[PDB]
Parts: sequence; structure tokens; C-alpha cells
Amino acid sequence: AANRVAMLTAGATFLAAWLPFNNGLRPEPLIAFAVITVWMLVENSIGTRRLWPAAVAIVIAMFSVTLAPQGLIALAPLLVGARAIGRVVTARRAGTGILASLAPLAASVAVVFVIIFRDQTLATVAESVRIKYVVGPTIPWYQEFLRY
Amino acid sequence: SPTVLRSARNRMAFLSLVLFVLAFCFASTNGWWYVSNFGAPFNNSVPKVGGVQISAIFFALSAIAALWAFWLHLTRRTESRVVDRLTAAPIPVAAGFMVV
Amino acid sequence: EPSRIARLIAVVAGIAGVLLCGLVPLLPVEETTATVLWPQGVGADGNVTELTAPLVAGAPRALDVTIPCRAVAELPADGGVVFSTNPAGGIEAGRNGMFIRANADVVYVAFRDTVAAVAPREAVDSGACSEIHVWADVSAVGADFAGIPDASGTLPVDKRPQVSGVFTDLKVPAQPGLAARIDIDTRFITSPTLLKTAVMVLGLACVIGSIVALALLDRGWRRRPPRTRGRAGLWTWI
Amino acid sequence: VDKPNIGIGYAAGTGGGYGPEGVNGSRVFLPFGLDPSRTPVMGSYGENKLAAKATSAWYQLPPRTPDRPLVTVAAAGAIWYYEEDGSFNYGQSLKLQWG
Amino acid sequence: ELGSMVKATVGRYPVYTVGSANIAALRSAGDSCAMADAVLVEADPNEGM
Amino acid sequence: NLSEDQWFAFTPPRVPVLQTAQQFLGSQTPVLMDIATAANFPCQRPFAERLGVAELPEYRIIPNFKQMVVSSNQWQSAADGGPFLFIQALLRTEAIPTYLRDDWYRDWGSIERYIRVVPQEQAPTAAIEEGSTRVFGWSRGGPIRALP
Amino acid sequence: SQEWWTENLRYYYLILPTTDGAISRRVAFVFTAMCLFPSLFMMLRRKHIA
Ligand SMILES: [Ca+2]
Repeated sequence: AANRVAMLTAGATFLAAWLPFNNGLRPEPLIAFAVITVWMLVENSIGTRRLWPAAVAIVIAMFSVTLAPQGLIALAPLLVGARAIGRVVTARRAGTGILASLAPLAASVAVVFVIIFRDQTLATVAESVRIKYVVGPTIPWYQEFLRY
Repeated sequence: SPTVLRSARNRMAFLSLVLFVLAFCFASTNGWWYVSNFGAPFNNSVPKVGGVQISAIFFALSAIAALWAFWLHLTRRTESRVVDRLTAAPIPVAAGFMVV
Repeated sequence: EPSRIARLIAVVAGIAGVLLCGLVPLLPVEETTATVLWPQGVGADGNVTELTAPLVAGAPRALDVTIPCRAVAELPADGGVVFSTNPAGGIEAGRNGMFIRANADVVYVAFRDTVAAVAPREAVDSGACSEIHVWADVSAVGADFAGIPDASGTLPVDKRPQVSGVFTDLKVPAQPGLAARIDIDTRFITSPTLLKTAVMVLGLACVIGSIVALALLDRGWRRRPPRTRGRAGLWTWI
Repeated sequence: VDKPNIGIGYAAGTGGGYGPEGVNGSRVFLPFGLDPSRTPVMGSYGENKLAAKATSAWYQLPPRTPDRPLVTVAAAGAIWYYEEDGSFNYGQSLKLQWG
Repeated sequence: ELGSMVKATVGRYPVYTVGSANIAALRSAGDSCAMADAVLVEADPNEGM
Repeated sequence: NLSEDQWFAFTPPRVPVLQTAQQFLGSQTPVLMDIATAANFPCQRPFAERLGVAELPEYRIIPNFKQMVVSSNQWQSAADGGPFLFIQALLRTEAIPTYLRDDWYRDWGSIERYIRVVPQEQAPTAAIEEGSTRVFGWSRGGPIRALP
Repeated sequence: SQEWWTENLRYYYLILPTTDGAISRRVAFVFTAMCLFPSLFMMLRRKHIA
């Protein structure tokens, strides 16, 4: 960070990567923010050993998953930093227990059920997804190179 | 090999990768070009074992292998023995399957 | 002590927060109905009036028709259309409509492309079919004529009409047997009831309570850093 | 995604068929809502072996005003025109001569 | 990729740009339509013959 | 030239009156703005759907030709659920000559007037007669007719 | 002509389910990439494999 030429290049790369993609009403201007704000919270939970940052990071990731199908990218900083969170959890099995430190981490994943089904039921979301699959243009997983 | 990759997590991840590559392979028709296409089993459609494709089966196996690798990742386990049987020479079998 | 009450809360508000949030997509709602009837219209002098109702979902969920015939099918010696559900002048009118034709010898109740019932016109005007029932709901698609030995039909469910109005070519003022009833598919226009809202706020307060209890439980294991970060510097402000 | 996306379209009726009798005959469909009772037509399709030529009859322009900065016609065919930067399109000859 | 927009806006002004619309919306506090002010339409195209 | 396809026609010259596209179609006329031309016209009102039924638009706003024929006629088709389902069966099209203010070389798009097939003298709009029920979160009575 | 910057076509023709890229016409490339890339990443880490 104190390198006068490693910060200018970071700013230039951020600009060159943000300008061509994220300017409209797409959900990517928010997914790209949720990814880094989940990364920083996971890193704040790993060091300075605390679990509530790693519990708000799951809420942010759940708010980011329900933005667009490409929104589950915000889970990668939570999956790559899961062994270290397990290591800061298993240091409390004697103190409080593995249940009192994973129940708050499991009740946070259960906020998608309020984010999604706040106006519509389950039989409505099922029919919506069925229509969007049987009608619109969806390409399979084995054709992923089609993106590149 | 189990003597060069000593951790079960890495070998399970490689087995998952092999299964995913097979799933990608089996996601197309079995057509040959002009007259070798006379009488081929699935010369016009993606192979199906009945309702469900064969690429879906290999993908559902690769997902389970990746979940096993992730569970060996979290708990920091490297001495597993079932992965020593499963991940012994997985490339010869994956190539012999396509050859057969 | 906050070392035990918080451990209790971080469980009794985490498990309850999972339960009261997982039972959200099942609780009741209140959806609105929408039913277009017919006649409804004195029109020019005393007749009935066509209607325009461009449903966005395409097909409705119920299409009761039951028009009469003995005093109604008085088209001028050669009929074009009785009770179409699309304007006959559209680009694809009969390809996705209903179109009870008259054809001057056979009164056939068409559908998407298929014919669903046929009757001899010379026998249908004279008072043999008091009903021309064209029921087209989601479970059955039939066009019974109620009085001809064999004038009835049934189609696959995927032959449902497209309702973009009710357009007839009749001049009857109003009949004690003339009707129509279209139930629009307003399944996405739900509104949460009181129970669903109460459970939502309860299961959303349980999550916050569990996370606050976790924060108070972390007070004993917080690694305190030695405060060795620093300041910003010039070349980062620039 | 495994084949090109080939399509074609017309605006509203530009590219249509026949219509009612115009002013000089010309039972042709006039687009844009041009009234055929006040709009003659001329055309060179059909006389493909004659090298057709024609000259109009000195239509009178209104006094200049910055609110109507155009003189527009309807083409319906293949016409030679210059693009924004030099480039051409084969077409045929059509021009407008002031006076 | 910044000059290819600032130049396209400074040049070609007014004529119409996606930046001139936003500048007009900023100046007019948000009661000036973006492209319905540039486009000129012609109703009744037989009264101009 | 004497080739089979090398021909043309013309029409008496006209100096238009050139009323702008904001006094022509104000902020109350229901217009159908395609996917591309909906951010450039932010003061017009798109036709509103309500209670299942829709109100019929009066004009349409179209992108350029190549964008139209590949993105507006294919996405909003009647065989996919687009707004053409009830527009192709109830409205006829007519073109309107439009121009940018000073870019006489620009294909900005086009505008189309809609003329009703059945005039509104007869065939007026319908009364909806709405109500309310108390369905649960799993009913899903019957599927939706989405297959063409 | 197929200028050099259009090389993604060789792999675009491979993922389409046609006779060109079939079940058997993918092995030659996938069993090379899948055996080359992890072996490269493992020869980078380890410098003595005995
Ligand atoms: Ca010629």
C-alpha cells in the first residue's frame, strides 16, 4: 500500500475493469461490491478472531445471491475462507460449544427465505422458474466456453 | 499417484476433475462422418440411459467427488484409505472407457 | 452472567430463526381474482357489445361460454363468426382463438387449430341445441352442444385459447341463456396476510438477536491487535 | 448459439403490395400514411429493357425558415447515394435539382 | 475509453449524445426529456407535400 | 442499368413540418418502448398492465433496423410471451417519418402509430370485477399456458 | 482466411453437439489439457519427484 507505483496501477486497473462493464442498472455494480465487502469481512473474522463478521458476511452474500444468477460469486470468498473459520470455531468447543457458534451462522443463511418469499409464495416462484426455463434462451453447463 | 500426491484431498479433487471431463465428453452425439455413421447407436442424439442423460450422471458423480474433497479440506484429513482405492490410476480407466 | 445467557440466546434465537424463516414460503397469502363477464353493454341501440380485454398471460384459467342458439344464431343466411375470442382480422386470429363458426351448413367450434364440435346448421337453428357450451378451463377443453346425438369434443389441455377480447357478430339484445365468463390468471398478484407478516418480522428479529448474541459471545476470544496500521499517505489520496 | 441469427423485417408497410386508385392510377400501397388521392407515383420496375429516364415539374418550395430544414421524398428501390464518409452504395441515379 | 466519450460529447454538441442528455437533465433539475427533444417526427405527412 | 433488380420509384417532394417527438407523444400517451429505446425516453409512459389485463398502446418506439430485427422482434415475440401476444391480434401498424435534429445520416430508430382492428366505438374495455381469496403457499392450481 | 485473432473458433466448433464435435472428437484435446495443466502446476511446486 505504501508503494507509490503499486497503488496507481491498482486504480488504473480498477478503472479499466469497471468502466466497460458496470454503468447501467445491471446488478453487477452491486455484486462486485458485495464480493469485496464479503472478502474484507471474512478476512476481519479470520484474524482478530471473531465470528460476527463471518455472520454478517453470510447475510451480505445472501443479499448478493438474490440479485442475479451470476450473484453466487459472492460465495467464493466464503468458501475459500471456510477452513480458517472452522479453525477459529473449533477453538471454542471447550468454551461455548460448536452449536452456540454455528446456530447464528446457520440462521443467517436462512434470510434468503425472507428476501425471496416476501411477496410471493413457493408455488409462484416454482412456476416463474419453470416458465423462464421452458421459454427463454438458456445454455447448458457444458457450453461454458461460449462465454469466453 | 498415491506416492506422489500424498494428500487425499488433492487426489479426490483430481478424481472429481476427471469425472467432470468425462461428463463434458459424453454431452454430445455419437455421429461419424459419411458412411461410418451407418448403424451407430446414438448417431443422431445425445446418449440417454432413459430420461436422464449420461453426462448428467457423470456430473452428479463429479459433484459428489468435489463435496468429498471439500469435506477432506475442512476437517484437514489426509490419511483416508477409501480414496487410496478410488484414486489409483484414474486416467487409464477414463481413457479405456472412451476407447471401449 | 452474559457468558451463559448469551450462549442460550445464540441458540434459542438461531434455531427459532431458521424455523420461522423456513416456514415463510408456505404461510397463507391473499390473491386477487378477476372475472370478465358478458353481455355488460347495451351498445348502439339495444344489442350486446363486443369487449376488449388483452390478457397478458395469454390463456385464462376458465372460459365458460354457454351461448344459446335457437333464437340467437340468426346470421344472414351465411354466418362468418359467432363469439370469437380474437378479432377475425388479426394476423393470427384463428391460430390461437376460439371461433365458433357458422359456415352456412355446419356450426363448428374451432380452437387453436382443431375442431371440437360439429352440427348441421339447418338443425341447430331450428331449436335442437339450447346450449353451445365451450368450457375451456385448465383441466378440460370441451365444446358440447347439448341436444345433437354426436356433437361434442375434448382436446388436450395444451389447446387452451388465447383471450384478447370477446368479439361476436350477433344482434340479439339480451338472452336468458346468453353468457360468458373469463377467469384471468392473476396468480402473481398475491399480498401477504397478517400471519405471514408477523412471522416474517419475528424470524427477521430472531436473526438479529442471534447475531448480537454471537457478538457478545465473541467478547472473550477477541484477539486485540497492537494497533500497527498507520495512516493513509499522500500517493493514495491522489 | 450453434447457428447464425438470420432475420429480416420491414417498418410498418414499407415493402407492401397493392391499394386503391391514386391520382395518376398507380394502384400501389403508399406507406407512412400518404393519402393516395393526393400523391402520384412513378416507377421503373417492369420496363427493364428501356433505360428509363424522367424529370419532374418544378415543385415550388416555401419561404425559408429554420423550422423545416429538409426536403424529403420516398424511394422504394435501389438508389445510388453517398454515405457519411465517401463510401458508396451501387443503386441507381436519383438527384434533386434546385432552381 | 474516457477520451472516446469526452470527445464524442464535446464534439457533436448539441446534435445529441448520451452525455448531453445527462447534462441537460442536470441543468434543468430533471424535467427535460433525453431523446424526445432531439428526435423530430412528422404527423400527417401529406400536409407537407 | 437494365438488370432485373436495378430499379426504383419516387414520390413528389415534401418539406415536412417537423414537430418534435415530445409535443407529439406527451407524458400521458401509452407507448410501447422496446428493450433498447426505454432509457433514452424517460418522460414517456409505457402502457400499464393491471389485474392481468393490459391497456393497449398508441405508439411504438423502435431501435435501429439491425438492432430491431435481432433483439426486439425475437425477444418480445408472441411465441415467447412478449407484449406482441395481444398487440398483433388487436392492432395494425403504421410508420411515422422521424429524424434526429441535426444528424441527417443517423438511423436512430423509428416510430409506429397503432390503429385498432376493432374501433373503440364498439368493443370498449371490460370491467374486471376483482375480489380476493386466501390461498396457501403450495396450491399451484394448474400450470400456465406457456408453450408455442 | 481465418486471421490469427479468430482462433477461438477451433474450440467453439468443439462444444457444439454436432458431427464435427462428437463424443469421440473431444477426447484428443480434453485428455491432453486435463493431463497437462495439473501436471504443470505440480511440476511448478515440486522440484524433486524422486
Ligand atoms: Ca431498370
